Amino acid sequence: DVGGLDMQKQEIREAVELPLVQADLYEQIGIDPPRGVLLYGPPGTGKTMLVKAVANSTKAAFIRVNGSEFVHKYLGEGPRMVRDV
Amino acid sequence: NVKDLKASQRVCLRSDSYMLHKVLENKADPLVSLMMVEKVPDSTYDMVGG
Amino acid sequence: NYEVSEKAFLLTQSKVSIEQRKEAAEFVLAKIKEEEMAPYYKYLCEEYLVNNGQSDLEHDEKSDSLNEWIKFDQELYNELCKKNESKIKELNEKIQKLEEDDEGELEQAQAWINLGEYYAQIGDKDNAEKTLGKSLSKAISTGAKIDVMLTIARLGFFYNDQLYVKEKLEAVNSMIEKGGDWERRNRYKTYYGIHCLAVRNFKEAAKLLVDSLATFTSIELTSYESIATYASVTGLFTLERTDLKSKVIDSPELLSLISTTAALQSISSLTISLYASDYASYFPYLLETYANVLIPCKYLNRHADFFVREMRRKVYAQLLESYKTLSLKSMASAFGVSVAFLDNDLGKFIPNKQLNCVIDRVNGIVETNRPDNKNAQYHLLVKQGDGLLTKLQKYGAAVR
Amino acid sequence: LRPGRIDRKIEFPPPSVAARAEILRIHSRKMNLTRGINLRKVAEKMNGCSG
Amino acid sequence: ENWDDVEVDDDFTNELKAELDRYKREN
Repeated sequence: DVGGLDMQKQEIREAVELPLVQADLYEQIGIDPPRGVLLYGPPGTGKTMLVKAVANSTKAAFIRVNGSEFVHKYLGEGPRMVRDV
Repeated sequence: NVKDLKASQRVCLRSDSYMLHKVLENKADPLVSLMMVEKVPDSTYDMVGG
Repeated sequence: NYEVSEKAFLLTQSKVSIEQRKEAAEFVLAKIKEEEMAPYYKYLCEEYLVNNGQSDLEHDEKSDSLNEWIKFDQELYNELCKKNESKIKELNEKIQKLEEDDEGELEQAQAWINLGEYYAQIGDKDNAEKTLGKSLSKAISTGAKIDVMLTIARLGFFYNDQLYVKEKLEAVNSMIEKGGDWERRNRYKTYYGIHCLAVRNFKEAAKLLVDSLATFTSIELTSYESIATYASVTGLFTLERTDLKSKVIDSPELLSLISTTAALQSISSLTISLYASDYASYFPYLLETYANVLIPCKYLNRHADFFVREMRRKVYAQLLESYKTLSLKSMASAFGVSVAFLDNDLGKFIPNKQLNCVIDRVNGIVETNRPDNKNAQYHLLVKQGDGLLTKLQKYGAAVR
Repeated sequence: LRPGRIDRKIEFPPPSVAARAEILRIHSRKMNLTRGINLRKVAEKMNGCSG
Repeated sequence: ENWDDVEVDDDFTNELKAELDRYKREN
C-alpha cells in the first residue's frame, strides 16, 4: 500500500529474503551481500512504517524489540540481554 | 612453585580458602579492547592503484 | 604465446583436411624462425611411426599436407643463436644489480617473471620450472602466481600431458583463498574437464568444462572456437534433450556462434536432428561432423568411432520408448541405413547391459521396456561385493 | 610542518581517463564479469569516480 | 578401459557412406 519509495525500496526482498532463499547468487556475483543494515531518519514518517511492512512480505518468525532502557542500569541484568538474544 | 607462575595466567582458586590448586589455562586470546593492528593486510601488491 | 602452443599439437591429431593441417604447419615454420625453441620443435617430429597422414616423409610415403617439411635441422640456428644467449645473459646481468642494492620486492620477482616467461621462448625444461620458482618464493601473493601457473598451464600443449600439468599446480591452485575469483574459474574449469575426457566421466565437466562463464576464451589456455565446440559435443552426451533447449540455446554464447562461424556444422545438424527426433537426417550428419569436428579435435580424437556408435543408437533408443509396436522394415528403410549393419552394432551392446528393450530382426516386432525394476535395484549390492572387501581383508593382516 | 619533522607532503594524481580504470583492473578479479567488458572504454563513460 | 575402448574397428567411415549410396540408388 505504501509506494513512492520503490526506487529505494528495491532492497526489501533483495537485502532480506534473497540471501535466506538463494545464497548462490552472491557467489555468482562476487560482491559482499548487504549484511549490515543501518537506517537513519525520523521514525513514523514511513521509516518505521516500512519496518512493520517487512513482516507482511515475510510471514515468518519476526523479532522486533527496541533496546533503549532495555539494558539494565545495574550489574547482571544487562548481560542477560547481551546474550541468548 | 612460584618460579613456574607466569604473569597474567588463569589458575584455579578454592571457594572459601581461596587457595591456588593448579594452573588451568593460559593468557586470554583477545587483547585490550579494540585492536586494529594488522600485519600483512589484505592489500599486498595491487588493491588501490596509482 | 598461445599460437605456438596449439600449432605444435593440433598438427599431430589431424589425419584429414589437408587445409586444416596447413594452418597447423605453415603457421609453425613462420613462428619458429622468430622464436628460440630448438628442442620443443624437434619433439613434435619424434612421433612419426604408427600414425595416419603425417606432414613429413621419412619412413612412409604419405605426407599429404601442403607443408611437407616439419623436420628440425641446423638451419634454424642462424636466427636462433642471435636472441638465444644474448637476452639470457642480458636479463641475468640486471639481477646482479638487484640482490646487491635490494631495490623493491617487485624487481627481484619481476626479473624471473620476465625470465620464466622468456624461458618458454627459449624452450628450456628445467629453466621454465625450477628457476621460475625463484620468483614464486619471493612473491607469496596469489596474484603474482598466475604467471607461474600459466607457464605450467601452457605445458599441456608443449609436453602434451593431461595429468602432471594439474598435479604440479594442485597445491598452487588450492592454497587457502578461493572466494568468488572470476579469473580462477576460467583456469580451473577448463583443465578440469580435460582430465575427465580419458576416464569418460563427462558428468563433472558438464557444469564446469561444458558450461563456460566467459563468453570469449582465455587465450593461452584454449580457443574461442574450441571452447564453444566442446560444449556442443559433450553437452549432447551428458545433458538430455530437455536440457538442450533449456541450456545450450539458452546461453548467449551459442547465439553469437550461429551468426558468425557456421564451420562447426553441429549447430544446424546434431541439435536440430536430436530436437526433432529424426533419425533419417541424423545419420548422414554423423560423418560430416566427425570429419570437421572429431578428427580435428585435440582431445577426443584418440577414441572417436566408439564414442559415436554409442550416441548413434541413443537417438533411436530414446525414440523407441515413444512407440509400442513397430516393424523392422517400416520406417528403417527410409532412414538410409542397412538392416544387417543395424543389428551388428546393437548385438554387441547386450553384454554392456545397455539394452533392456525389445529388438527383433527375423520377425521385426520391436517394443520398449522399463529399465527401472527390482532387478537393477538389487544390482547395486552385487557390484559392491568385490569392491567393498578389497581394503577390508588387505590391511587386516599385520594390523587388527 | 618543519624541515625534518615533516619531510614532504605527497600529492595524489587527480582522476582521469586512465585513473577511472584503477579499481576496474583489480576489483574485477573477485567480481564476476564477461569478456566483452572493456575496462578503459567503459571508464570513458563515467565521471568523478576513481578509487 | 575395456576391450570396447581399445577396439577401434575404423569401420564407421565406410559403412556410413555405403548405406547412403544404397538408399539413393533404390529410387
